[PDB]
Amino acid sequence: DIVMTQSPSSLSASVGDRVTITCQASQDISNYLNWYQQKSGKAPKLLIYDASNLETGVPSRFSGSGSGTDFTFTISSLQPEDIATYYCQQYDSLGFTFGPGTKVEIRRTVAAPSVFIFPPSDEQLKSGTASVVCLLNNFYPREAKVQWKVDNALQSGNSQESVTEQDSKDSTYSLSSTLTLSKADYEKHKVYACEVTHQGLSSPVTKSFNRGE
Amino acid sequence: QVQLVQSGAEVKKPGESLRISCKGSGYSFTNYWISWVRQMPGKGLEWMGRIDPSDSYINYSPSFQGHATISADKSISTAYLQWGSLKASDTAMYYCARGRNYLDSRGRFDYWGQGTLVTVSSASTKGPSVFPLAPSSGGTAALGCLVKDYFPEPVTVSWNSGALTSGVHTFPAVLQSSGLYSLSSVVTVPSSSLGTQTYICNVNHKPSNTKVDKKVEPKS
Amino acid sequence: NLCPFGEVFNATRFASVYAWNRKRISNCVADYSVLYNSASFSTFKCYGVSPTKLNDLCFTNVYADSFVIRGDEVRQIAPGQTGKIADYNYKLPDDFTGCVIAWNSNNLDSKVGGNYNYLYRLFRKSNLKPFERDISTEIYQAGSTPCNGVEGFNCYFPLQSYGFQPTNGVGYQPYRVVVLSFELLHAPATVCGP
Repeated sequence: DIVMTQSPSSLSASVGDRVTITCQASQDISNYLNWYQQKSGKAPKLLIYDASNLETGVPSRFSGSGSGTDFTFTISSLQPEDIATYYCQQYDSLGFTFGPGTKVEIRRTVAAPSVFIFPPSDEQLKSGTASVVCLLNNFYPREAKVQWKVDNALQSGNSQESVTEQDSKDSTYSLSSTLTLSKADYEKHKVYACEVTHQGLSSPVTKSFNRGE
Repeated sequence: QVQLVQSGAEVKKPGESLRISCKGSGYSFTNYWISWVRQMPGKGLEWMGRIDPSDSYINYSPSFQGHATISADKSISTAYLQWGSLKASDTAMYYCARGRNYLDSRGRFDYWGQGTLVTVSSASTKGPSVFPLAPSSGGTAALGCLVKDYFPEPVTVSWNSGALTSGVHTFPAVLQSSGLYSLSSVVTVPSSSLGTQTYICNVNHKPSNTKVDKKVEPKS
Repeated sequence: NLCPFGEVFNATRFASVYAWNRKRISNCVADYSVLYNSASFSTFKCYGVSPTKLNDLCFTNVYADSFVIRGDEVRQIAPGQTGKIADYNYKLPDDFTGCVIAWNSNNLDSKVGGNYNYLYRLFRKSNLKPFERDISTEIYQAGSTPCNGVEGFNCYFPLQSYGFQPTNGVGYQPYRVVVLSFELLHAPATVCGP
């Protein structure tokens, strides 16, 4: 019945910043605590074992310290590839208990998205449905607004967005927005446009096409 | 090299049974505890239990009462996690991990399997249809592949058989209102290459045995 | 009255496995959490009971056996095992009910010159019965030649020393072992949890 806590639940820092996160145990667990890194789409990776021992092959900017009920994990100089969730993990002679995780994100200079628009393919149109896709490429920060305007009519409730995880090299994001319309609805209009606002855009950016090349 | 290799993604209906596996190589399988770790959709890591493959001694986490059972087959260096009757809440990612040598009291997971995604659902498996996202026809051009209307997760997308990686963005799937997943993969290329170069997305949806190689072309 | 587990587990000296020590635990209350809450043990296995459910039970005829063996022999201290230790030194029954606890004791039981004080039985005419203890030292006839109770060629003193040096591999280092025997019966029980 050991409760592990971590703080903060998430943080943002710039490349080269020193990052320190904490872990607390509900009872004294001596130095029986480990630290793991889990990148998006990967298994966790052991970084520190027994509170302070650096795993072999793990970069030396990582370190851990503490004992008893309070522990710390430190990245001395945050690198782009360090975006991940970090977990502490208590252990005893029977088993393990993971902490809840601390998500680490990277702060970088504002970068405006490059926008692309794609009409539906003829192959999909033949099947009775139309997907119009808007791509916002390699931007920072993550907050971006995409508005579908069809013949200058703002759309609502007929689009879904997806955002990549932060890029492990340049710390940007990308975003796709998909407007789904029946084939008949698609043919009711001519001008399909995606209007993009972002902190790096002083004025909105619009990408559009005319139904039929 | 120490390696843990897990079985592939699985989709099952509620009430069916399921066993997933984890095969160890490159070390003495019977001398290290194997653990199973669950990751709920969006949640953290939860330790489920661990087994000593030499005698199949098991320590279970206090949470997991008796739903999932851990076992091991010494003869083939394999550990297992299994359910007699799956429930919706078993939908998760499952990792196996090598823990401590039986001589060692210091627990830590030094090697991990690649993870097995389990989906418990009554909905039918459906392979995706793949549609091109064709370039304009700046300097840089974007093209891609729309991977639409599939179930369950996951799908993998590569470009030119994995040779093309620079500039590739494969977005997380979105669940549509139909209950079906859709996904896009894009790549940025030089506009000057659109005329003459070949760009193919390789889509693989193993649950439906659907593999598609789609050549993406500028629209005439 | 708290059960004296500290004097079993923290005894300064441990017996040689061939002369394994046994202590009866009676008329006392036992907090096993102090055992399983630590991470000092490299082995902590219970048979017929779950370790986290020990405090909820009452036991009849509790026994604590302790001794030193080599690290890579600890798996023999289990039901259904064979090997030099299980066959000739300390044998658990197939139906064992209790817990086996072990931990590396290199810091206390190793010595720069080599610690040779810990012994095990190397030779025997037959396997031990469960919980049997054999401290005899008759000359063992290992070959065709008779011994007539005399040490000589193929006629061996049956006990041999472990060689515990601090730089041995972990599997060759000394481990202290405590075996707790329980009986769970429909009968009065003088050992219970908190």
